[PDB]
Amino acid sequence: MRYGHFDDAAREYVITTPHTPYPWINYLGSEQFFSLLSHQAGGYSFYRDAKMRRLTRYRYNNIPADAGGRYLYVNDGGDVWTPSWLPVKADLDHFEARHGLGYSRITGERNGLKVETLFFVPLGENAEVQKVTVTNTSDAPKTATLFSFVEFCLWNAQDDQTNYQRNLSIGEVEVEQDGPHGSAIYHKTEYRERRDHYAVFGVNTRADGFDTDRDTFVGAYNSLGEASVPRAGKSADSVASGWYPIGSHSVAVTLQPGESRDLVYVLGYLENPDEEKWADDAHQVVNKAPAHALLGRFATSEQVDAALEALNSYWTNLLSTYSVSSTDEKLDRMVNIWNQYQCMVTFNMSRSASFFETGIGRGMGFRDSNQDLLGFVHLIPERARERIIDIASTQFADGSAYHQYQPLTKRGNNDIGSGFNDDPLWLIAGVAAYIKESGDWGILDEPVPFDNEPGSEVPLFEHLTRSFQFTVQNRGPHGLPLIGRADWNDCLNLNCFSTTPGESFQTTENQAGGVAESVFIAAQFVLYGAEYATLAERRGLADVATEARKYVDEVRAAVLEHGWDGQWFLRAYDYYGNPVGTDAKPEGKIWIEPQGFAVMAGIGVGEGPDDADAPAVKALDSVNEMLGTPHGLVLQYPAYTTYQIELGEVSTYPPGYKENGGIFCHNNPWVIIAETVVGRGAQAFDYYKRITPAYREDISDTHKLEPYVYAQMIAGKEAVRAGEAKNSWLTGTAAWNFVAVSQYLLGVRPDYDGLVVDPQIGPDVPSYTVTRVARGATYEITVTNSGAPGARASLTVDGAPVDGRTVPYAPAGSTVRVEVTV
Amino acid sequence: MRYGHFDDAAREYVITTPHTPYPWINYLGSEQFFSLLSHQAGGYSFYRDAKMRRLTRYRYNNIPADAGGRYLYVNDGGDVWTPSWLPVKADLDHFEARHGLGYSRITGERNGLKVETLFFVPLGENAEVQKVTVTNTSDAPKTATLFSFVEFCLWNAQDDQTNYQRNLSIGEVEVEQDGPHGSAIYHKTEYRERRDHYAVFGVNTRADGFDTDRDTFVGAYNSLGEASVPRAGKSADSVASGWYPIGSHSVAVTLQPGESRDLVYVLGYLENPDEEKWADDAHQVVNKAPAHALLGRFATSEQVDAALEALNSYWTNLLSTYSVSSTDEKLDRMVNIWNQYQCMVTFNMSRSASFFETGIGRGMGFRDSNQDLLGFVHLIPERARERIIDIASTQFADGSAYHQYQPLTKRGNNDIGSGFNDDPLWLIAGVAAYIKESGDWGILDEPVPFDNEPGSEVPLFEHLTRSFQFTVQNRGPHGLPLIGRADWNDCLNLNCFSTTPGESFQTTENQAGGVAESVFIAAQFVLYGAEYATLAERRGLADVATEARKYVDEVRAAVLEHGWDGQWFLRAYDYYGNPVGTDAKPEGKIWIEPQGFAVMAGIGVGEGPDDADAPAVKALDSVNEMLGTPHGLVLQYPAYTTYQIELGEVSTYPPGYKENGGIFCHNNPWVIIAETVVGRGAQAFDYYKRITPAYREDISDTHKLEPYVYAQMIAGKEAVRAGEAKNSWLTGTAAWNFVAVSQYLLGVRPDYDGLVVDPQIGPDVPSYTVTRVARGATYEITVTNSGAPGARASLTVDGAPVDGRTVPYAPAGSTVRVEVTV
Ligand SMILES: OC[C@H]1O[C@@H](O)[C@H](O)[C@@H](O)[C@@H]1O
Ligand SMILES: OC[C@H]1O[C@@H](O)[C@H](O)[C@@H](O)[C@@H]1O
Repeated sequence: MRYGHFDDAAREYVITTPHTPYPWINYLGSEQFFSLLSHQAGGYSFYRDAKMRRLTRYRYNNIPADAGGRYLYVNDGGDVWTPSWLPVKADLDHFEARHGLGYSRITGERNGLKVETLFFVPLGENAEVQKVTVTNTSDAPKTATLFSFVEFCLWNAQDDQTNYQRNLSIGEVEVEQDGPHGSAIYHKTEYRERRDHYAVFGVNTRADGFDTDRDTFVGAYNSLGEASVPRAGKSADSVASGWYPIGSHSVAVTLQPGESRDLVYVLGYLENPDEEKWADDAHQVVNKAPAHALLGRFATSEQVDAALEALNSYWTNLLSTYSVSSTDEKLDRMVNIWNQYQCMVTFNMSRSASFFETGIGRGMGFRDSNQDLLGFVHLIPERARERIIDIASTQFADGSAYHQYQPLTKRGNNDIGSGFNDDPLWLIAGVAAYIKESGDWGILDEPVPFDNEPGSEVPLFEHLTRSFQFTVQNRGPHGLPLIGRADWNDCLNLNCFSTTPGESFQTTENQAGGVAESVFIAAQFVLYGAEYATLAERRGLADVATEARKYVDEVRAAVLEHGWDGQWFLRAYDYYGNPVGTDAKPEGKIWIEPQGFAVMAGIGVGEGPDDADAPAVKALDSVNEMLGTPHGLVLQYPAYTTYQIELGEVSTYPPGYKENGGIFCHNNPWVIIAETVVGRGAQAFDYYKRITPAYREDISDTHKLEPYVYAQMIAGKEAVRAGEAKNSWLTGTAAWNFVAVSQYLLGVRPDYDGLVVDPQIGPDVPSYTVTRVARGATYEITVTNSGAPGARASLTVDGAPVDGRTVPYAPAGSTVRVEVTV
Repeated sequence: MRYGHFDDAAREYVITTPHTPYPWINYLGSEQFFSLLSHQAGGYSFYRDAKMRRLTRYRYNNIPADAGGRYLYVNDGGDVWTPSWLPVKADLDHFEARHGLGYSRITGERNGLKVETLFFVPLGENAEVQKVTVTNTSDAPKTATLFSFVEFCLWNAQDDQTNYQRNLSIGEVEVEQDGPHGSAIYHKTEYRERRDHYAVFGVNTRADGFDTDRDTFVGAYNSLGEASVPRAGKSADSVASGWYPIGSHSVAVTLQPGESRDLVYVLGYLENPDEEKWADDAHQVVNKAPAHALLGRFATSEQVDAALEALNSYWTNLLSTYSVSSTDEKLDRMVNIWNQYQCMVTFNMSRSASFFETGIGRGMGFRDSNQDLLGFVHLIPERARERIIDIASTQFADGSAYHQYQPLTKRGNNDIGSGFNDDPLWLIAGVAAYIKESGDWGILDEPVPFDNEPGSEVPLFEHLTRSFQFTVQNRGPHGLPLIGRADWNDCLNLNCFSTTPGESFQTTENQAGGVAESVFIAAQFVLYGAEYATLAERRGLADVATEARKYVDEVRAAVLEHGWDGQWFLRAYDYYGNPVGTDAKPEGKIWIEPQGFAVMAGIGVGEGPDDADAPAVKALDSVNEMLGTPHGLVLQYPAYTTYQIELGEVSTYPPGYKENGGIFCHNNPWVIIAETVVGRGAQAFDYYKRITPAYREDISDTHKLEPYVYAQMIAGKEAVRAGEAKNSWLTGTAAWNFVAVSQYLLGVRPDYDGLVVDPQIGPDVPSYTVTRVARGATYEITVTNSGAPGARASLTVDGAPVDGRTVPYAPAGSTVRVEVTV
């Protein structure tokens, strides 16, 4: 069952019904202002920080879901309906929602009146613009009144939802019916005090009426679907004083058959210099200069169209760096559009706000943002550069770091815990990926502070040495890295032993002592420790590099000597020194993380894919057999059926969900990459298809969430809801799958001095061409792939055969034609 | 004007329409299990802690408000309606909601079927019981199917509302259609791990069907008012797996004309010893022993009725300590029932959970629980004693204390601030009130630790000396106590100077240095410092006592010399030594707190009510003129119209609301008491009536909130919403108003060595009789009041005239009859 389809030419997903399995959203904005917009106009907007500067209010777990957003009530001769269907739910003759890149169009038609709304955040603007087109599709004149509606949030989302004892008395607004370009409403709660910002909601026409008080607009005992004002046919011109401020304007229109009318609405975030906050000496009236300027830039449809066109050009440019043309339109669709679009979203949102993440406790994750860089560096390297600096600035002198930082202030916090020992290494991963992509070796010289300490700056490279040394100086009795709070797996807390209900394992105090070690961090250290060594060598630090490689060899040696269970890699050693993830236990016999990451590091790789005796092959074979399901690879097997106190949060989840038997998509690409490493491209591509959006669209009724983006987890084989996803959009799954498909499956990956072309995708993709812009040059890579296992590519460049699979970077401005034969 | 009426004989408030200005609630329970229940069945229940053990989910700021609670969908031939009106909102032939003491009855009738529901929490039980009576009021036999409904909360309310990324995968339940006494549903989320508790929702009959998944019961795209299952007329027998667990049973009923049937539903909280949690070896089935037992205790209507009568006898007994019979039934109503009922609620709830306080951040405030004791000690002295010990156990060795403590752990925390210099003295206030009431001097010897520290125990009296000494050693340049973070007024933050938005003035770090002083703490010290001295004198500490009264003398002198502005007392001195609350400033000229408290402490009192030269009189006259309004006395005048950086949070509220010009009811009783001290009983009684429920019932459309309980704040004179209240139920206004009316207006107040009878209520109550049980004896106080200004009483006890107004305590079991002439 499907509820829409992909429109590749328009780079949009077309949702053809309001009746989807779950609200399907799009993200508007790619700079500092963002909007979560569902196919039913639901959601909210915020500036830089979803917790601290949320413009509008949204209710998670509402009944029904997603009943609240940007609505346009249409009163046609007494009949009231909304084109987004919800909240009124009046029968519509036609409905369609198109989610595009940075914009969405939602159209609803009922009884001869069609209303189309274009939603988007213009480039360079901290605002959400709506271009509404009302068309009389009947054969007779029509007169209707349109009521816009948005519910404001009191900036601090957390305060908004919990501190009514105070905030029900602070709501303040200003009303400007006769502004320079039309009518506008100003939400200025706390502007009288510490806030130098306010929100504006206006329309490019002089409104017939307005409303700023929710209770008056909606009416007592009524839901948004039964709003009194629209039903009455006229605004109540309410002026709020506390309680719930809203933005609403009414506009009556008369249209002859076939005639249409445009209306442009703007929801904007404005700021004023402290000395320019007030229009009056008494400091009672807000200075509207920036608001009047904003409304002026979108006073006409022509201005809107120009901005939309600029946005389209912006995306065409971003997507011009990596593209592919093959015989698989689902693959191409993901690689050329959707996976890259999603990587921009994760780069901006981290794991903070979606229709699952509430935009409160989570900011920008240290681990999360570093990994997102992996799939974002080719898009806008200059912004990836700044992000690296912001991230490394929240790192501590000893190498450890804040697990996340507040988006608004860029300062780290422990709101979701601290002491995650896998964090430090991810910084090296990010910098390495960035340097391979840009060749910007100078970034290593950038002065970077520790915990934003003015005057504590040291070269970025020094930060990497702190990260590297942290792991070296924190290994257990087996020579494996100590796990600490937890490694990549947030629920593997071996230093917890909590018996206190309700207290988060993520933040709860941990027990000192013990010998808990992580096999995953060991693999992570081997993989990224090598990159550090390489970076140190290029920097002229020969001894440091030599030393670094010694440690790397020691750790990998430990994995093979103390991290092997027999047919797969061990997961870790608990607080007691006992093995975790061994066949010796009845549950949690094999964990996926080390299997994929150890092989990615090259640990246990043998003669070839046919070497059934190489550890890597045995491990991946165990992964296939024990963790495989038609929906992807489950985290571990069997899932824990009883609380295992020495393991922490993991066993608290019912079997088959999240970290306990759920398909945690984020780690699937590691197995995909591992498979290409051992030379089994066919299997790697297989795993890729099981979890990729375009391939799962045909089972939308099972996946349930957005069919155009990856989700964090799909219920596993042990779950009653097997195959059903949760936590869509914000997940490292996007960055990692893009790395997997673009760099390992399609095989085009940037290295320090050359571009590697190493296809390993199997026989399902026999021929394809990748256009890759790297270091200012364009590489047209034509591939003829037999897909034979173990078969590696041979190259020919500009007519002449070359040695190996690394094409040294050609000078900027050139076009290199690489002919690849696998 | 009115939406119901008081029913004194039944001790209930009868709401005669579902269309009230705002949801009006009642609190069920008085021990460890509590329920918030609106007149539309909205609300939720929790065990001991509203944040960590919430059984059911409730949405604050929902659209519409209060859409969610204990519903019973009646399907009669396809027509579906709910007796609580919401959420279906079907036209009812009859509707009524009676809120009583620890129970409520909601009745709705539609098309021949009347459904009455009795809600209550039985004594000694951790459960909410519903006794439903369905009656066929037609002349023909009828049939219908009733669907019960309750939405579970995942215990941790904070996590429930924000951590969906995790909790949408942990919801777990168990269904038992064929139990020992009927059908039962079990909500056992996280019982699998650290929780030793689960909830049960059962009915005393074998249900036809059930539902545990919200989405299935309600249906996609539907609100609770459009629930699919009830409309279909058949349960879907859903078994939840994550998402949203609910409790619902379908019961088919058949009734002959005039016939009725009872159904008993139970929502219970159960715990099992760790070693008896499971019924199976595999640990997958919860041990239902305690649940079965509970359900058995409420399997019949007879058991419910017996429990209700025990509850009634319980309240009759509690209300037998202080009673009054006068010519004013509104006064009697408040004194005899409602004010005392509310004091029991505030004692249990503090300021944690109401339809305004969200039951998340606020626990049990030090200052709040000490003041609540003032109006609760006569009800259950043993519990008051226990509360004092728990409270003082969260005090630090230097006198200061945790501003509040978590109800479940009784451990302090800084979640809402710390370092409020008025907190310490409230401990003395609470103990003094308890000693005077009980005569239990032994409590002073009770060993109490500091911050719950093992081995730190010292006698409770020492705790009081630490409080007393903290103020003496923390005075500023004028000899007035330093204010610190703030005094009683949480918004007077003189050491804040915050320019950073979002940051709560309550938690933000204050600046060191400065000489900020509080005139309020000065008056508080003079008042309770004297009480401390008396306690010391009784313990034989002439040394300690003598010095103590000297300090009181010094501070008293300081107030008159440095805290007098000319026509009223100064409020404070800011960080730079600048006066606050002076006529020299344009705004915030006079603040109410010091006026009432200074006079209560006897500061500035002269020759009588007409001594125009007395500071106390000048101050009170100023209060009347500048702060008086028909709805009570505003905190200060005029309100601040611009942000005063050096004053903290106070000026951030728009004029007329909360601490900035609002009527903060809590401090009105201080002026009421002050007026009785000065001898102006008529004016004191006037103020009492302006803010008291029974007197404001006639303007319910203006007060908006519950007409039977005090609220924290009523919009003041400068607010466009003047007269409208917010934050009902949970406020110290209840305890202080009871003190004022019972001890100073009516004049019956316990003293250390006797019961003082000092009426001072004015001419509006010419005669009344108070029945007071004190120290085991019953005092029948017959008062003949002239109400003459300044006129105070002369007493005759048991046919023998006496001198003064203090009747020494008669032996227990006695009945003394005191004739009072005023
Ligand atoms: O933290 C609790 C405090 O919050 C402040 O915002 C309010 O003005 C006070 O009335 C309240 O006591
Ligand atoms: O702090 C966020 C973490 O919360 C845990 O409960 C979840 O299992 C993790 O997947 C998540 O990363």
